[PDB]
Amino acid sequence: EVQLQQSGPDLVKPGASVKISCKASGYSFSTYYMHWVKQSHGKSLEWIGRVDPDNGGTSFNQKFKGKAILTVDKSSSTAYMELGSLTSEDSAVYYCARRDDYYFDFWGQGTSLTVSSAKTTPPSVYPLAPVCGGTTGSSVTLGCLVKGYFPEPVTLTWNSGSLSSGVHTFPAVLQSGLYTLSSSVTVTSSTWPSQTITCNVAHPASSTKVDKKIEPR
Amino acid sequence: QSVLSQSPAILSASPGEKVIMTCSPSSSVSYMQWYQQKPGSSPKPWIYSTSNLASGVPGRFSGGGSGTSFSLTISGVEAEDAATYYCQQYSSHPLTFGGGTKLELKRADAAPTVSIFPPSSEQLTSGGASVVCFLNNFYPKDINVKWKIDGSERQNGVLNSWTDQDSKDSTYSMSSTLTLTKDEYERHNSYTCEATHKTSTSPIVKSFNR
Repeated sequence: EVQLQQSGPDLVKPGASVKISCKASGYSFSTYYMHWVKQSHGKSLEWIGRVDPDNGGTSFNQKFKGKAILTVDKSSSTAYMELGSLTSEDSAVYYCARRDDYYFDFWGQGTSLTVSSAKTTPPSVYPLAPVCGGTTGSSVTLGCLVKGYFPEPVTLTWNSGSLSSGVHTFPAVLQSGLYTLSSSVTVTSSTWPSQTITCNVAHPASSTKVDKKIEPR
Repeated sequence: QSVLSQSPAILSASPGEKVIMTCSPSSSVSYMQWYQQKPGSSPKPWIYSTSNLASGVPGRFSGGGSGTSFSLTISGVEAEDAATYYCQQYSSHPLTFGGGTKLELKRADAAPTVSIFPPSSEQLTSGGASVVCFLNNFYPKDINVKWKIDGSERQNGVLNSWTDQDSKDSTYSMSSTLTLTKDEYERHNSYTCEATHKTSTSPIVKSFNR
């Protein structure tokens, strides 16, 4: 019912600025202060500021006074937060939470922000078929290596989402400003060469959508 | 300033155990709020006003404390409790959070299932070569992998990544990728992946010969 839907992941070069939006729904918008929290990759949460959607008044965490500029549009029940003078240290996940005179009772899904000088690169997807037999763990594990892409968010499913058990999608590792990721699927031995197994990779940043069928060598 | 310190950082309990989470503010706090955060999701309201459970929180949880020492106690740690818990304050300014407490499940040891995959012919076409090795479903998160190309160990060009503790069986998985140039790849024959884990007296190996 109550819902705060934030804008998508974003990539911007240092020195730029960005305005992330936090669309509110399911309640009286002007009756709750909208707070903005920051989660630095791997680190803890850090509060940015709040805003009275009714009169546009803000309270801030001294440390963010020159960076965040909180505004609201009552017309559509939307709350914004612009970040000026961006640096790498600004790359984090940003949330918008509603406070209810005690704590944050509703949060948006968050907005992944990457501030980098690196260029967006479409991934290169390679199927990992076992070497002429091999695998034995629950009989025959397959792979899908997603290499040399930059905008971190990449989605990997198997058989368009049907294969969901036995899957282990490994978190990306930044190498020279290009991420590498891999996923495995442990299927039943009577299932693989016989049936079709395809790993699907989607990388919105570059508009690529790769459907990669695992054939035996 | 009212800095919140949480301890421990990482907490591992077997299902059914009783766990106490602590949150110390360097100065008296009226109330303490607690949040639960599960990887890939935004935090969720857990406890407000230092003892009130938010909607959806089971009775096995209880918050408490006064002034500069608050706590969150789970009477029977269940599987779904594995997450990082954050305490939050606003008695002072600005609004601060604690460093978090990650609760991870303690379970019986399990040996990993190793798999080695030679370079895809598609990659070789593109003049690159990556040999991959998946060490799956093992328990002691601590594991050691070593690559060898013709008996000679290669610590250069290896990329490792680990997964969060699995929701279904409480195990970890690992991915070890060794990348070489197609020309350097073809200047050899035996490629070996060697895992060293507590579940075995000897190393676990996986190899293939060109």
